[PDB]
Amino acid sequence: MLDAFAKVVAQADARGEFLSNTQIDALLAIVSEGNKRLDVVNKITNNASAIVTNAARALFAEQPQLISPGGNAYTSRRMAACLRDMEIVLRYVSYAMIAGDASVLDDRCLNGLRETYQALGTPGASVAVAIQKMKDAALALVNDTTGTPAGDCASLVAEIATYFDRAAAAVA
Amino acid sequence: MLDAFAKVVAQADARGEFLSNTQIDALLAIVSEGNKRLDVVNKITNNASAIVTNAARALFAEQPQLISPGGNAYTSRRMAACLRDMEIVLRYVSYAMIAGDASVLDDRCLNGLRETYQALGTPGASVAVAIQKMKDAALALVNDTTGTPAGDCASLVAEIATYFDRAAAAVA
Amino acid sequence: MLDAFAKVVAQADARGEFLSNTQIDALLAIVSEGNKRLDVVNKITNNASAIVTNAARALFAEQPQLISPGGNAYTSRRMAACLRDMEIVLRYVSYAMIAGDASVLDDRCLNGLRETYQALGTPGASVAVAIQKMKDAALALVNDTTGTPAGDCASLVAEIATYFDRAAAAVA
Amino acid sequence: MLDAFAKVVAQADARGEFLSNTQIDALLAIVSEGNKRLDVVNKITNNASAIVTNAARALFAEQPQLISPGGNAYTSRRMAACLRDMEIVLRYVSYAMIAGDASVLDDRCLNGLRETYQALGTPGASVAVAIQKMKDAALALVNDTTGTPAGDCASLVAEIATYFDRAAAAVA
Amino acid sequence: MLDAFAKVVAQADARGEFLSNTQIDALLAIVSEGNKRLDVVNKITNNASAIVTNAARALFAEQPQLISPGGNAYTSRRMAACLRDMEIVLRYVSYAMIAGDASVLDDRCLNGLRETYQALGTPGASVAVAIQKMKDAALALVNDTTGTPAGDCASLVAEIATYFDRAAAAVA
Amino acid sequence: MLDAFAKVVAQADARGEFLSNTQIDALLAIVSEGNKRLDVVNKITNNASAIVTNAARALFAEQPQLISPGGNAYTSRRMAACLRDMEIVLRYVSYAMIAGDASVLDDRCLNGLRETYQALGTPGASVAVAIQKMKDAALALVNDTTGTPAGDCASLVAEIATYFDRAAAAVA
Amino acid sequence: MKTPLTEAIAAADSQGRFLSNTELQVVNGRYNRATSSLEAAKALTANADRLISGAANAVYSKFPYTTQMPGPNYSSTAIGKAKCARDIGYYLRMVTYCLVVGGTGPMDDYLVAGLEEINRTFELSPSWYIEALKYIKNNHGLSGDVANEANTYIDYAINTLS
Amino acid sequence: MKTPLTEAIAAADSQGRFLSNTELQVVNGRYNRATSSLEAAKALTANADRLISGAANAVYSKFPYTTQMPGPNYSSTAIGKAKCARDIGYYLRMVTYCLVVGGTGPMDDYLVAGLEEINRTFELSPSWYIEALKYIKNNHGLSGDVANEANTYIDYAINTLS
Amino acid sequence: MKTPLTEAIAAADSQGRFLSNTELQVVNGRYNRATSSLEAAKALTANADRLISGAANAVYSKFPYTTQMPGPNYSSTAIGKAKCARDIGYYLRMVTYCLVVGGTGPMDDYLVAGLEEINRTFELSPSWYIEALKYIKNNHGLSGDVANEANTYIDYAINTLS
Amino acid sequence: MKTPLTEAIAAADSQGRFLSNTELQVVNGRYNRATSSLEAAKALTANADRLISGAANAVYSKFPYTTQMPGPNYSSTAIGKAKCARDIGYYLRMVTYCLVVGGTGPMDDYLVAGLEEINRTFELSPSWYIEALKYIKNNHGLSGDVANEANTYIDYAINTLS
Amino acid sequence: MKTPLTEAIAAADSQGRFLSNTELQVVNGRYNRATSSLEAAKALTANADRLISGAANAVYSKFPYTTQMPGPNYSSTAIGKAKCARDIGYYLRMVTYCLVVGGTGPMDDYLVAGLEEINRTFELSPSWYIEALKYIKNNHGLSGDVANEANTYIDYAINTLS
Amino acid sequence: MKTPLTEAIAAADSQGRFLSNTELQVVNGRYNRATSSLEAAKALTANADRLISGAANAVYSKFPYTTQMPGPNYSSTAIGKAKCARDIGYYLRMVTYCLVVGGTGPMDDYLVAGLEEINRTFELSPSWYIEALKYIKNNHGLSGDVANEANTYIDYAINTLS
Ligand SMILES: *[C@@H](C)[C@H]1/C(=C/C2=NC(=C\c3[nH]c(C[C@H]4NC(=O)C(C=C)=C4C)c(C)c3CCC(=O)O)/C(CCC(=O)O)=C2C)NC(=O)[C@@H]1C
Repeated sequence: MLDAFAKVVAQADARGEFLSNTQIDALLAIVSEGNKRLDVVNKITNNASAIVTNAARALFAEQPQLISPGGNAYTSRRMAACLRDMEIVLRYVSYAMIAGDASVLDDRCLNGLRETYQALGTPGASVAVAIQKMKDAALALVNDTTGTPAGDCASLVAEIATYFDRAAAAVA
Repeated sequence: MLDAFAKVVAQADARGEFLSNTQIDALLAIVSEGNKRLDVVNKITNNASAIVTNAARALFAEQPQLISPGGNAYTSRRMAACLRDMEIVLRYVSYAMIAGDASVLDDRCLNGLRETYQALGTPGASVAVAIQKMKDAALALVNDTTGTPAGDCASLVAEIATYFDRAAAAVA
Repeated sequence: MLDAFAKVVAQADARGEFLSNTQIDALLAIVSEGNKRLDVVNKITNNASAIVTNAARALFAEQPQLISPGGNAYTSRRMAACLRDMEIVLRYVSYAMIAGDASVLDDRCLNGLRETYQALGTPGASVAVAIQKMKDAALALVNDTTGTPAGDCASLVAEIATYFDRAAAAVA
Repeated sequence: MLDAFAKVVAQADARGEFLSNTQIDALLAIVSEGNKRLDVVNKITNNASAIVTNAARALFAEQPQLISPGGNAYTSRRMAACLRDMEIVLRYVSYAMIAGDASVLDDRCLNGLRETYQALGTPGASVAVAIQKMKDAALALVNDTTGTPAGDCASLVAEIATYFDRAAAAVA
Repeated sequence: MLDAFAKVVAQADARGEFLSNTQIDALLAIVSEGNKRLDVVNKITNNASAIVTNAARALFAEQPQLISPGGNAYTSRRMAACLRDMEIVLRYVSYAMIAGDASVLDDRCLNGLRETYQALGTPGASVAVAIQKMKDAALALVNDTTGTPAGDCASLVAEIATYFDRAAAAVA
Repeated sequence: MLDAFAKVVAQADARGEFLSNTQIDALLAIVSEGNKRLDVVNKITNNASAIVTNAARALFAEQPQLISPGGNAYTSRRMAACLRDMEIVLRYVSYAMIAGDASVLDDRCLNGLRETYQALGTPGASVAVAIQKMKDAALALVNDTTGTPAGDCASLVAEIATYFDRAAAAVA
Repeated sequence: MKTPLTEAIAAADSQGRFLSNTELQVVNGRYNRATSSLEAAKALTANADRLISGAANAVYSKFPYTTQMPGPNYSSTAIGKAKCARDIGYYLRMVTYCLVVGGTGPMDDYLVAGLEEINRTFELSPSWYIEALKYIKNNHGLSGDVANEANTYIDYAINTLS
Repeated sequence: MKTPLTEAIAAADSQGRFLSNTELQVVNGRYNRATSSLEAAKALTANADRLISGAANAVYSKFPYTTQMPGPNYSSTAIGKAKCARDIGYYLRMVTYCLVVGGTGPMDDYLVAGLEEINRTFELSPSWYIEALKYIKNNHGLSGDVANEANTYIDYAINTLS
Repeated sequence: MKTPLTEAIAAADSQGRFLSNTELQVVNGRYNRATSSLEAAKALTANADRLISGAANAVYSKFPYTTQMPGPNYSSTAIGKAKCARDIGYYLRMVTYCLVVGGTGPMDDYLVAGLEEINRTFELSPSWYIEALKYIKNNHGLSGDVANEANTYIDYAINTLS
Repeated sequence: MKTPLTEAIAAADSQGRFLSNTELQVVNGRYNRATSSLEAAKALTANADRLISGAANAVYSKFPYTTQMPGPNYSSTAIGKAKCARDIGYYLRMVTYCLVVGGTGPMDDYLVAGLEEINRTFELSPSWYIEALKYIKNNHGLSGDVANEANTYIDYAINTLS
Repeated sequence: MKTPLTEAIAAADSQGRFLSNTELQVVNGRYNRATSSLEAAKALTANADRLISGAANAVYSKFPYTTQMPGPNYSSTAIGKAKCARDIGYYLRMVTYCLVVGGTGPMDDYLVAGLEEINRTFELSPSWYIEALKYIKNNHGLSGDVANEANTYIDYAINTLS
Repeated sequence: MKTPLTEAIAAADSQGRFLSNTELQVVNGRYNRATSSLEAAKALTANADRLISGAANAVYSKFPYTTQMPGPNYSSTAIGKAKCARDIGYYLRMVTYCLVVGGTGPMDDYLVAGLEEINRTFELSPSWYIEALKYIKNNHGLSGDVANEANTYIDYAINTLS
């Protein structure tokens, strides 16, 4: 795992270079938004159970097939595993959002998900619907104000919208 | 691992169905033949060493190339491994007979046994003759009376015969 | 693992044969040059750090791209892994020399080295230069008098040269 | 672990004696009371959570110092550990009743339980009241009819009463 | 492990009490000297090899019997174990300084050190001289200006001095 | 574990001394008897099963109590453990005899035997009788000639008689 | 799935041995009790809808707020009422399955594993379902040892929830 | 328990090393937020009874059956109402403890470990306590980052109850 | 010692659980077969000396060399004959013990564990003892399922030796 | 590599947990210091060649033999000299990377791991490099906490070499 | 297989090191005894049939029942006598193999592993083969250390059979 | 410590076995060499002070700075000089112990284990000690295999320092 700062450094080492003033200046900008970033992540961290249950309820309302006898979310063991994977994808998007880099998402989580759900018989497209719903919820809450100075978090919302799609595309 | 009863329950749950009266009366028939099946496996279980060694002697008498220098049952380690396998097969057949279902046979034994022998250079066909021998020996014994009540066990004998052929087929 | 004496034993046993007197005269010949073999191995065993470091310095003087930033021997972790591999090879060549047989070498060291270097991005070609350098250094040391009686070791250096060439060739 | 039958066999072997007819007729009596003992443990086994929680409520209602701040069952970890132990005791008593012998009780539970509580600072006497409560609750339940045939279970009730006192005594 | 803030919390919880404002004003005071505390620990963390080696050379100049053949610091294994212990102590004193509390020190490092040195034959007295030497070196370094703003650290050096004295006294 | 050579060396290191000509000369004498020593040990190694069975048979002929129902060598598990300990004491006397030092006997074997047999209820004096019988057997065979040059092994017999008594005294 | 036959095979197999007379005596114990067990499954199946509907209505009379409070996890909705009835039907089904195989295995595999997490997550109360099982227990109609059998598994369910 | 300072010491100690500038930066983050955290803790202690009594009547107004329904585990008795307010007081007190050590350590150690077990055992509903916690969020009167601090631990408790 | 009751307790205990209806059905299977088992133990005990003496004499007729060859491990000595009779009495005793507890446990604990090592060491042949058990099997006199029981353990013994 | 942020992610991820307020405080402490760190890195990068030349000159002044003793591992050659100044540049470049990420991670990954072996095998003395790091420390021209950040990582390198 | 040379290589390789003078002294011990060992191997190969046929008739004279008693596992048949002499030939051939590699490696690998199992399974007695081995000791005609070498491995086989 | 003999005992003991002919050959190879080894040790001990003085003089000739550079770890002092000659005596004394036991065990136990740490921390260069061992090698006055034994252990010490 790499964050936004170590990624630049590993590229410079491979070239044998000290970082440029441009690069240094670009990293100072991430540090300037640091407080907004910590608020985005605390909003997700603070509403995490609500975000996967509400997004799971929405999914089973749309695709009832999943929960009928024989469906892939049928039986308590299978439902508990589906909610768990929803929460895992939320954690790794949190992680990617604190680091400012997609690395932890890709290597520690999406590596093999398409294949695993396929071998298992889990419907990849439904997993992608669950992630889309969690994305919608999570961007909504990141914009709520109360205990937070008002301002513009537009870029951090575009950035966290990217991490949710990365994850939604790795399942099919 | 599934026994006869569990295989049906499993099928009914994937359809969200209760078991029908037909299905219930059918599992009442197996409980009726309980005593006999217990005698059947008791007869194998009590003659186990005799079934393996006598069947082994016959195999080496018919295929003496197995025990010649350089043969696959030559040296004490290889002969011991060969007597061990015949016993493993006789064990899983005893289990499949008690369960009343071929699942333990296929799951915990017959799986991959072809490259287990193919990579090793072990003649699948000789392994197949061993199982044939053990089948002949065990069908004979299941019909001996003395300490058990006489009646018709033709049903159960066709059942052990299938389980033996199942094993014999998987290695070839 | 097989030495020279066990290889013959193993070939005879598959044929169910006792060793013949010519086969025994050939093993008596090995036992005859044993003190010279012991001296060969002790000169490697006593100069091992010099042989690896001096053959490494010549490799990096010849191929300086290896140590430029981004080169496969750049950073301390990779320089240390490289010196360690050169030593794993020099160890296994000394073992095969004591054994009078290459099986130790093939089986432990050489098995899949091409696949590993290939996968890691290491130049198999550069590794081959490193082995050839260790071969020249080691052949020169095996023939130095001081502490040892003057005589003819021509047969033994043709034999370590073959083991060194076997290692050089299995990396690509 | 010994059951009633094994304890006798064990005694007879240390004397190299076969079991006498008296000893045989005595173990035939236990087989006669089989059905009842199976009902006895089934009644405990099916009311297990109720016996532990109701008995626990009563203990804390009589000794409210256990749940006050700084009390030994205050915080969720300590309360959970206390409900767990009552259940462990009820479990080993259920086992001692099925075995018909106190050995599993003494071996796998009651051993060392005094410094397990003494070093911890846990009141042995409060643990003793819990077991008393669980005994009262379980003797009551063993006598309820509905789905079991009416008859005399006084014998078995004196037996569970001893096993409970055994446990209660060992901790104090 | 407990720091200063958790010790108070832990004492209050046993009393079922919320912290009082004086207790809160005392913790606000710690947080006030935090940058100075961080500077104290960083001067140890940055000079640790110098502090251990220079305090070791003074110990062996004072007690040369330690390094004579047969002395408890003679041979490389024992000299290395001795320098390692001096460093385990200097680490745990820096941890207790960050924690503002000695529990880390007592529990991990100090627990049974007398029993261990006593059992091994190590002079607890000589270990105490080694700690006292590390205390003088470290107190002098904590008060050096360069890289850090001039001010009063008298309270912090009275506090590391106490941790150093606690380690010196628990070895005998 | 120490042999006769390392024992002298560890004492010299503790004094910081090079070994004396006396010490060197004394160790040359052990090397001169080396071939006789290897014959003594090969005689034990060659007759090891006979030495514990014959010595075990003699013991149960003398102390029949051991094998009656309830005795400490009664049941196949207990007899197998008694023969095993006989063989273990023979192995460690072998080891002590090759090394020329009692060290391996004392630390790897007799350390706790008195205590173990006591806690277990194994009769220490009978174990001592078993060792005496194995001693008698083993000194007898060490003096047999056939495949051995005739000479005097008087000192090696006195030395191996000491190792047997060390072991016989550590059980009571 | 753990049944008496499967537990006997798994133990013997774990020790690399053929089954013993002990395991044969235990499979005999299943075959002996099974007749009671299939009678009980058969009756409970035949009265499934009566028992489900009545059990649902028992919960709503004991806990009327679930009929009145707004939101997806209550019975104040057509969907909520359907899902509640569905869930009680799941418990009765898994109980008939346990009766057919002689062990809690079907219920454990299909329903106990994961339950705690789904009832926390959807805020469903164990007390609601305990009320349902107590009702089924009190009026399946069975007697003697067929009642003995059905109640051991219905009480197992209540202990999973308590 | 686990605090930002003992975690830095545990991470370094496991690796057998002196604390690094990474761990010193970490402790500085804690000293930087701590003034917001102890001020939030003062206002919450000062209004402790108002928040406990208000939160408990918020639960009784949202779930009135807990004051009407008979039994040891509801607020229908004087005792029951006293235990319910006592439990809400535990959540508020553990929250002030988390604010002064700057980690969830005390709540995890004193309240969360074992909680699912005692709640299922005594049939206490997580939903009741989520109402209590929401009430104390809504009227502790804090603002800015003082509110942000107290709400982060209050929300942590709601996610433990899901 | 492994009996049906002890195996049921050890499994439930291994999973930290109370016994299930499965384990109760298995202890019922033991209690049901036990009557046959105690009849068989009782008869075999009463005919112990006839069966031991006759079994000893069966071995010596089948393997006459054991009566004629010199040395301690044969029957050509008063002591040798006593020990041989003793050993066959040990097998019959452990078989009556297995019948009383419903499992091979007594025989396994007391006789199978260690056997291979003692028969190698004392050069005793398994074939001698197999001959003895075959004789006891062929004339204990039992019938139907009491014979079924005694023969399952006498054949267990032969399989331990084959 | 380990930075404060990846270390925070790894701690929560090993517990299967989201970051808590503890880690957010942690990361905040890094954003606080990071302004001093990047400034230290700018001035250190801008004076890189002067600090490398002067540092090399300083070890040749403290250790004159280094330029007169023959052999590949001394600065007696023009290649000896280019390799020595190159290695001093590595120490300075890795220190600016530590500054940029706020952890010793890049110097640990790219330089400390494996350093003992290469210095042993090529007969390079740690003392020579300690003299170069001291020179940089003593004259990089920084003040206050920008200096304090530079100095912490140059002191870390000295302690790795002892 | 295991030989003095492959053991030295395995001990060094496990420790990740070059062979030491301890291992070179070890291999020299083997080169020093080897001339006695290969000469003993020549005389034993040259007289292989005499030793195999003589040893088998030594067994038939000591245990005459093996030639009289009916069944597949005795020497009463032409085949049986051929298998018995074949088995004795295996012990003699494995002994020559142990003499040329200077370790029990071949006998352990080709004959000892599995031996107790096949001997119990096919009811072959260890005592028969101890007689065969004693006969070949008694008349191989070797003397001095040539005899010492061959007898050490012949005696090893007797102790494997106990 | 490891000597050929303790290594042979440990190998058999880890397999629960008596020594075989393999180990006896092993130990014989040690008795064969041991005459050269003890002779090497006698002449090395008798010329100890001459070899220590000359060796110290030889590193001060190859490294003149060692006697002029100020500080506790150089030979610039009279104590610096006594400590240096003492350490060279340790290397010679440990080499005679390796000679006496036939293994590198005593030098491994008493000198190599922990050497990297003390040389790092006290800033002692391996090169200085390699120059001293070379001097002893070059002029101890031995011939043939007595020389070959001395040289093998002095070369082992050089390879430990690289
Ligand atoms: C005795 C220990 C010292 C001493 C220390 C002082 N340090 C003071 C201020 C100060 N120290 C730090 C550095 C520290 N904070 C960090 O976050 C880190 C690690 C990530 C470190 C190592 C800070 C940031 C400051 C700067 C304050 C400013 O912006 O000017 C200081 C002033 C008092 C105070 O602020 O606590 C003193 C007295 N002074 C001495 O004379 C000795 C040697």
